[PDB]
Amino acid sequence: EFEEPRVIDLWDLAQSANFTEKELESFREELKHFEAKIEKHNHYQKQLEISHQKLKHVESIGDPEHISRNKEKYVLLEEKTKELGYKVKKHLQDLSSRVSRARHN
Amino acid sequence: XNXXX
Amino acid sequence: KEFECGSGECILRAYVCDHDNDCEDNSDERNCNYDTCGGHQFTCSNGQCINQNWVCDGDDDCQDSGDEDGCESNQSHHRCYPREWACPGSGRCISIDKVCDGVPDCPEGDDENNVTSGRTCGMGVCSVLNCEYQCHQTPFGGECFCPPGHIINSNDSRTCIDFDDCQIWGICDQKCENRQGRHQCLCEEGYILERGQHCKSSDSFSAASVIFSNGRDLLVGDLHGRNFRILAESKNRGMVMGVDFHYQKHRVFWTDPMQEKVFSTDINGLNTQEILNVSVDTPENLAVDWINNKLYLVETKVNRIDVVNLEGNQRVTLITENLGHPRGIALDPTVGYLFFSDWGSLSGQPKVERAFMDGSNRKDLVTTKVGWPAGITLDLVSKRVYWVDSRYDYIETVTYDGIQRKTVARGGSLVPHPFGISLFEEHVFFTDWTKMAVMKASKFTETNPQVYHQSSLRPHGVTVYHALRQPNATNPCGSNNGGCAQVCVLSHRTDNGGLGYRCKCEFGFELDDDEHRCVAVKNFLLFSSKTAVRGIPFTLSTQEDVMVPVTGSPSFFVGIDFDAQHSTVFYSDLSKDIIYKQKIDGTGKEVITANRLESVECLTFDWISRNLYWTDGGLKSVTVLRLADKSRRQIISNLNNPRSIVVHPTAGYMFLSDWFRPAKIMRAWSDGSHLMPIVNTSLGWPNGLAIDWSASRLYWVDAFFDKIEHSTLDGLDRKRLGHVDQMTHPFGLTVFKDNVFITDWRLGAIIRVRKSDGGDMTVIRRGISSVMHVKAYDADLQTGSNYCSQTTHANGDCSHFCFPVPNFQRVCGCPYGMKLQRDQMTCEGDPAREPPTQQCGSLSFPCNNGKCVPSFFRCDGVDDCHDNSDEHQCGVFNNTCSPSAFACVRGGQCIPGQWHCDRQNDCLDGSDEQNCPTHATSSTCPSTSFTCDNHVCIPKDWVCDTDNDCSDGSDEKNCQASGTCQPTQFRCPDHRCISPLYVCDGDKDCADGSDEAGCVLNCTSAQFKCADGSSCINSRYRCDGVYDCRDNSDEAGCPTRPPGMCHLDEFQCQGDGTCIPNTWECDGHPDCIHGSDEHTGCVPKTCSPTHFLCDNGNCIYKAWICDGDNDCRDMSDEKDCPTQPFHCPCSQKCENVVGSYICKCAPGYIREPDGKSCRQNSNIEP
Amino acid sequence: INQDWKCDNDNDCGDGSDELPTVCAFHTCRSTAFTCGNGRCVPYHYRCDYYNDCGDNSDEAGCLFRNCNSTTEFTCSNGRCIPLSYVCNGINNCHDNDTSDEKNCPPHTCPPDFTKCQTTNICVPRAFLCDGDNDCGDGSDENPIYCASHT
Ligand SMILES: *[C@@H]1O[C@H](CO)[C@@H](O[C@@H]2O[C@H](CO)[C@@H](O[C@@H]3O[C@H](CO[C@H]4O[C@H](CO)[C@@H](O)[C@H](O)[C@@H]4O)[C@@H](O)[C@H](O[C@H]4O[C@H](CO)[C@@H](O)[C@H](O)[C@@H]4O)[C@@H]3O)[C@H](O)[C@H]2NC(C)=O)[C@H](O)[C@H]1NC(C)=O
Ligand SMILES: *[C@@H]1O[C@H](CO)[C@@H](O[C@@H]2O[C@H](CO)[C@@H](O[C@@H]3O[C@H](CO)[C@@H](O)[C@H](O)[C@@H]3O)[C@H](O)[C@H]2NC(C)=O)[C@H](O)[C@H]1NC(C)=O
Ligand SMILES: *[C@@H]1O[C@H](CO)[C@@H](O)[C@H](O[C@@H]2O[C@H](CO)[C@@H](O)[C@H](O)[C@H]2NC(C)=O)[C@H]1NC(C)=O
Ligand SMILES: *[C@@H]1O[C@H](CO)[C@@H](O)[C@H](O[C@@H]2O[C@H](CO)[C@@H](O)[C@H](O)[C@H]2NC(C)=O)[C@H]1NC(C)=O
Ligand SMILES: *[C@@H]1O[C@H](CO)[C@@H](O)[C@H](O)[C@H]1NC(C)=O
Ligand SMILES: *[C@@H]1O[C@H](CO)[C@@H](O)[C@H](O)[C@H]1NC(C)=O
Ligand SMILES: *[C@@H]1O[C@H](CO)[C@@H](O)[C@H](O)[C@H]1NC(C)=O
Ligand SMILES: *[C@@H]1O[C@H](CO)[C@@H](O)[C@H](O)[C@H]1NC(C)=O
Ligand SMILES: *[C@H]1O[C@H](CO)[C@H](O)[C@H](O)[C@H]1NC(C)=O
Ligand SMILES: *[C@H]1O[C@H](CO)[C@H](O)[C@H](O)[C@H]1NC(C)=O
Ligand SMILES: *[C@H]1O[C@H](CO)[C@H](O)[C@H](O)[C@H]1NC(C)=O
Ligand SMILES: *[C@H]1O[C@H](CO)[C@H](O)[C@H](O)[C@H]1NC(C)=O
Ligand SMILES: *[C@H]1O[C@H](CO)[C@H](O)[C@H](O)[C@H]1NC(C)=O
Ligand SMILES: *[C@H]1O[C@H](CO)[C@H](O)[C@H](O)[C@H]1NC(C)=O
Ligand SMILES: *[C@H]1O[C@H](CO)[C@H](O)[C@H](O)[C@H]1NC(C)=O
Ligand SMILES: [Ca+2]
Ligand SMILES: [Ca+2]
Ligand SMILES: [Ca+2]
Ligand SMILES: [Ca+2]
Ligand SMILES: [Ca+2]
Ligand SMILES: [Ca+2]
Ligand SMILES: [Ca+2]
Ligand SMILES: [Ca+2]
Ligand SMILES: [Ca+2]
Ligand SMILES: [Ca+2]
Ligand SMILES: [Ca+2]
Ligand SMILES: [Ca+2]
Ligand SMILES: [Ca+2]
Ligand SMILES: [Ca+2]
Ligand SMILES: [Ca+2]
Ligand SMILES: [Ca+2]
Repeated sequence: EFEEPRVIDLWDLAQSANFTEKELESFREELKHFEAKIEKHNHYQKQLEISHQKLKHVESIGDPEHISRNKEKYVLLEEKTKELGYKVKKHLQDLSSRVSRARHN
Repeated sequence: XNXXX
Repeated sequence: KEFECGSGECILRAYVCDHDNDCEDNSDERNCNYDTCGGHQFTCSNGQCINQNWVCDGDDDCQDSGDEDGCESNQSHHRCYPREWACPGSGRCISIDKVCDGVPDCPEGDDENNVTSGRTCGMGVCSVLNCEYQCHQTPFGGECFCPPGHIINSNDSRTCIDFDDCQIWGICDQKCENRQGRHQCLCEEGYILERGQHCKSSDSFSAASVIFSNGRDLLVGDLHGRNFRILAESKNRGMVMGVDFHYQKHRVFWTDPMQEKVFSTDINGLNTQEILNVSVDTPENLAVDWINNKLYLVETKVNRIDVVNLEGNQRVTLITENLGHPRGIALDPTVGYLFFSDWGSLSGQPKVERAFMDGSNRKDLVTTKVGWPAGITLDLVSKRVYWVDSRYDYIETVTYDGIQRKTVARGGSLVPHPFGISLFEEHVFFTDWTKMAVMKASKFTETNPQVYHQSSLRPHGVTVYHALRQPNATNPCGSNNGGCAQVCVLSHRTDNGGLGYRCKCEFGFELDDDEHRCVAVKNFLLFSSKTAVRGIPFTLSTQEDVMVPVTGSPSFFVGIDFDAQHSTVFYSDLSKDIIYKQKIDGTGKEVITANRLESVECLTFDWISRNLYWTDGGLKSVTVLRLADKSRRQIISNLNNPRSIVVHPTAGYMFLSDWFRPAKIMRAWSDGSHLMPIVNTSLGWPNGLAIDWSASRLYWVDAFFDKIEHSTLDGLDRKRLGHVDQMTHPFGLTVFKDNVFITDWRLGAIIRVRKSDGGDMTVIRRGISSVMHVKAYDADLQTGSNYCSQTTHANGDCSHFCFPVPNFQRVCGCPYGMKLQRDQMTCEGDPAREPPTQQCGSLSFPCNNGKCVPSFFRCDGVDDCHDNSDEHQCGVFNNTCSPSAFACVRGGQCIPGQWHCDRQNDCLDGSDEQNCPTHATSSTCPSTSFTCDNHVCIPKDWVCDTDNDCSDGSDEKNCQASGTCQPTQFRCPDHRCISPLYVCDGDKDCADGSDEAGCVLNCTSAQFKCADGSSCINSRYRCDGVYDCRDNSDEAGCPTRPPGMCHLDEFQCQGDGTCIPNTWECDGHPDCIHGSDEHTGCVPKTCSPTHFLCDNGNCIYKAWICDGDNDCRDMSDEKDCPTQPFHCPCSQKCENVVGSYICKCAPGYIREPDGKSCRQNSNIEP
Repeated sequence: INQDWKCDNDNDCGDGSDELPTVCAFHTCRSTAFTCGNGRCVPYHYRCDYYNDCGDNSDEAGCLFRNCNSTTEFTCSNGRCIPLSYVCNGINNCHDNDTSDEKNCPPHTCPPDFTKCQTTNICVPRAFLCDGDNDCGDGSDENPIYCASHT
């Protein structure tokens, strides 16, 4: 039960690792949360350029209120995608490193 | 050397 | 549609209540509830559970920094508490009642007048700063201050802001609450508030007492130190190292590393009894599990953390992986955690770490500035853990999650070498090896720890004996043993789905699929070592020993084999020259034989006929012994260097390897006849043999050519495995399933490769001191039968010996001194050819077990026979004592001379210490050295180093912080003074690493510098095949042979291109596959007329011919003349021979078997 | 003859020359062969095989044979377990030395060309009579009741 290209190889690399059946069983339930972070990040990754074009379209209109309102939503939206960016990366590094060490010996 | 000693 | 957000949005279903602000009005997570965090997770104040490893990894994980809340101590982020001020000269804060009170309180005088820097304790600033509440004097001027519960605002320094009084370290013992209603202290059940801020034990509990080890004996004393009772004195020169106690059963448990045993006694005395006496060679520490009545203990010979019952049974090994030097241990059964300290790990770093009480989830609790953690105690009510350091000389505290790190005592002048630690109420009780005393110190901040029972030895253990020290709880394993078949071990309360326990299995069994029923284990990897013989699982998922390790103080184990029928393990101890057998769980150990052994290289066990074989490198022979009756026969003799022996019962052959200069692998019948070479070419140093039972092939390792080969049992179809990466000196090997488990001497590790071509080498265990043999324990392969094990009649009708023979036959044999009769099945005594022999020579005492030692070893106070036969009944009936011993005045006992006047009372009547004159001679200590008050000379550089080099504490006396280091010493900043030899030694001795700061390496020409410049290695390790350097720079750029050729120093085989040393060309023996190294152009060799010429080309004296010794080393001088009576006195380059011609390929080409064609050896297509 | 065949209680030569006593009164057996009380050799796998190969029955002496129940045994003296309806079926199969497999059932008889050797129930095919081999189990294969001169 996986779709992300990053997660798929991790599960494949997990089945060749040192993981005990209980460790392997708990490993899957962590990848499920890891994908949810990615799909949340991916969803906002679209929303950044959608609102970026929305911000650009409004700036061409020239209304100071709509420009200010969209910008206020925009910068907070950038924080949302930026903050989720590291959380995905941090979780990716730990998961990749753990299977790297489990396959190291 | 190969001696076990 | 979807989840309509608080302001009308189609928020996805899984976004709500994911610990994230998703709704635009911050309302997407209010109406639900979350999960709680399991024992392996950290709750980050928002309900978000994160991995325990993410706590203080240096990275904020909860946009609150809740998991990095100051896990480094003594930092720059002071922001000091109310009524405090910072003197600019250092990272220190001092309360206002001290600041400018007239006395220097920052040690540098930075809180009093310093005219040299133009600073005075002024007050004029208040006149214009206009303080909101109050003012005080500082070296800056009048400083504004505000009452407790509030701190000076940092924008202006004139206003003051509401502050949490509960956040100051030590505001109240245990816990405090009521922020709005001013700070107030709460004391839990059994505790009452006295004087305020001081929790005190309830009167309903018995008087608190401190039990501790003064260095040799267990002592007991009350908190105030008014009385001191000796609870248990040590016997047989013992030593009480680590103590602990159970309150409900009122028992005290302590470990005696010297006697090598664990003891338990009642608190009032009496009922003293041993708890463990096997495989506890060094029980460093101890901790009881009062809730489940278990006894966790730390063992350091074979590094592990075991679990036993309070009476010693049901041993289970919990944590073994990566343990290098476990020293401290503590646990909290209420929540389920287990804490232990490791002052050196195999990876290199020392660590204080947390785990469940079954070792499920290990987490490095403290890693930075950890040095040598030596003892762990924990505040069971505030949820904190206290540990000490002997190297950086501090006592420090972190939460159960390791978040809030705080220091309570530090500095070499305060805690030079703490070992143990315990706490009660508000005082931490720790023992120190340098001040040689138990010490009392406040649990929050101690400026000068008070003394408590100063001792004359190293105090090794301390713990507080009180009821409140062991809280009151319900064990999950109390419900019919938790359903576990054998052992029920606790865990974290949230583990196992909330049960709070897991079932464990004893040594001889394994846990089934239902993790409830224990079944007998069938296979595990058995390997020996210089230190111990250990059995480990074949899979690397769990690295916990499956059998209890076999160990001894004097020990060198080399040969091993197993008997799966009775679950016993045979082994040989090269230091005692005794062959033992021991059960898997360690219960029953006896000796197989101990007579006439010199160096038993390898054992092997014929599981069907029950005959134990072993090679003897000293006697140069192999011996077979039967177990049912101790018949013994030396079947093969006159070898040169026999190392490895493997016996094949069903097939009938025994296989053997000799690594002398004409090395060969020989095979013979189990009888010992038909001894013929099986592999005697292209071979040198065949250190080990193994049989692939699934395919009937014989594997062996070569330590000279650094290769693994295999062949059929006839020596034909010989194939060579692929190149193994770092195998440079293999010793032993075994074959189990698809993999071969090779042991390496130089690596000191067990490596695993595939039996097909080698392939994916995986290291099983690194760091073995001297690994020696490996063996695959397997109950499946120890089955089957032949004519030696028919059910209808006894052992093949042979009386003493029956041996399997190829083509499924059998032959009989007879012991030494006994001859097979005409029936070929029954034996009779033959005193004519094999007359009786005594246990051993004259200048030796025959011991009971079969050993015998040089006579003068009789009655010298040392057990040399290893069964106390030579020390039995000394000093009576002219059964006298050796000069090397000390005789007791009334007789009946003799002790080693080192025990005479040694300050220990060894002899029963005390004669060994009575009338002992002093040694206060007229002697000088060298002026380059320092004189200990014990009158032992130490280098003058070892003074005030916080180490007790004098063993009396003289060198560290008067070493207060007010002082210098000697001109030949380096100063650690407010830590200690060290010898310059520790400056750029490689490791940080300083608390802040000032000894290793920014200096560069001076590697000599006898050494090689790695490319990364990290470290140097000896020139011998340059270009050897092992990556000594971290970046593998030592092996980069190393010389190689030309493709298909050999170095100028070597010689190339014509048949198959094998490279052999140049000396092996023209040395009489065909070291090549087709005799290429003994061609017709070989100049022969002769010897002197007074010398005989052996078949292999050696020269031996005229009188030495047939003298009875293997002078020729190939038996030529003995086999030749037996007349000794009874008396009482071409495609390539060609070479010409007499009529034929010899076709020689050029180097890099190999000859085809037809004898004319040559083939290029390089795989490069032309 | 092969040297393995010398004095092994089997007339390999067909005339007793290989079983000649005055050579195995001195000849010793091969370490890999069982030895009888009389000194004659025998392959080891004949030990405890329900056959009297040694002659003195020493190759069957002291063997802890298996117990079995009446559905597959009548307690043939050698210890064999032989199935029901195979006892007293008309042919010896447990090879008892007194042929006790069949003789335990007295009152039976069979048509001709299957000779009732003696009074016992067995009825061996007539082709075995006067073939040169005594294989009825009883005496009536070559003893003077036939094959004397009427052949
Ligand atoms: C963990 O759980 C256990 C079980 O609940 C607790 O054990 C009890 O602890 C209390 C607190 O001390 C004990 O109460 C004391 O009992 C004493 C006598 O009991 C002993 O002797 C009787 C037989 O006579 C036994 O049955 C019993 O097991 C004990 O061995 C009294 O002498 C004490 O009172 C005395 O002092 C008070 C002042 O403090 C005076 O006012 C009285 O007059 C009197 O002189 C006291 O009542 C109780 O006995 C314990 N029971 C057991 C079975 O051990 C642990 O305390 C608990 N741990 C914690 C911290 O909760
Ligand atoms: C190293 O091993 C080889 C092979 O075992 C030894 O060479 C000789 O090999 C032959 C088998 O090929 C052995 O048996 C001989 O066979 C021939 C037929 O080919 C037969 O006619 C002979 O009567 C004999 O049975 C021979 O025994 C073996 N030699 C020995 C001494 O074992 C070679 O000798 C070995 N190296 C050394 C140093 O002996
Ligand atoms: C270990 O300790 C237990 C007690 O818990 C003890 O029973 C074991 O065996 C005893 O050892 C004594 C010393 O070797 C021995 O004298 C005594 O007979 C023996 N008792 C029995 C009946 O087993 C102890 N083992 C060892 C080897 O110390
Ligand atoms: C030495 O060792 C033996 C035990 O093997 C010990 O019994 C001997 O003591 C006694 O010596 C006596 C001679 O003075 C002798 O008569 C006696 O039998 C013997 N033992 C007994 C039963 O007391 C020790 N000394 C000697 C000399 O052997
Ligand atoms: C003043 O100090 C407070 C903290 O007490 C801080 O939050 C604030 O940003 C500062 N600035 C002003 C002018 O409020
Ligand atoms: C040793 O290495 C040091 C590094 O500082 C260097 O300065 C010096 O020249 C080298 N030679 C010696 C032996 O001092
Ligand atoms: C008897 O026959 C029965 C089967 O009907 C069998 O169970 C049993 O083992 C046999 N033997 C004995 C000794 O009873
Ligand atoms: C076994 O049968 C033989 C005939 O082959 C017979 O001579 C012998 O007497 C029998 N054994 C006994 C004990 O009767
Ligand atoms: C919180 O959830 C964990 C999940 O393993 C456990 O169920 C735990 O018991 C829960 N919290 C409490 C206090 O019961
Ligand atoms: C005597 O030595 C012979 C070998 O020479 C045997 O090893 C025999 O077992 C020895 N006898 C005793 C009593 O140990
Ligand atoms: C006793 O005998 C032993 C063995 O011969 C030693 O010689 C020892 O020195 C003797 N000591 C005395 C006191 O006679
Ligand atoms: C003890 O003996 C030594 C022997 O050299 C000295 O005589 C020393 O003075 C003695 N000690 C005392 C206290 O007299
Ligand atoms: C090793 O040395 C040879 C020359 O003897 C070649 O330089 C060869 O390329 C070297 N080895 C490798 C793997 O490059
Ligand atoms: C071999 O060397 C010995 C050395 O003593 C003799 O010189 C002998 O004569 C030599 N043999 C030949 C054939 O020269
Ligand atoms: C006995 O005969 C066997 C088989 O022929 C062997 O020849 C053996 O050498 C003979 N002698 C002995 C003592 O067994
Ligand atoms: Ca959310
Ligand atoms: Ca973190
Ligand atoms: Ca002051
Ligand atoms: Ca120190
Ligand atoms: Ca080598
Ligand atoms: Ca001795
Ligand atoms: Ca003494
Ligand atoms: Ca010192
Ligand atoms: Ca250093
Ligand atoms: Ca190297
Ligand atoms: Ca040679
Ligand atoms: Ca000789
Ligand atoms: Ca015959
Ligand atoms: Ca038979
Ligand atoms: Ca029948
Ligand atoms: Ca017939």
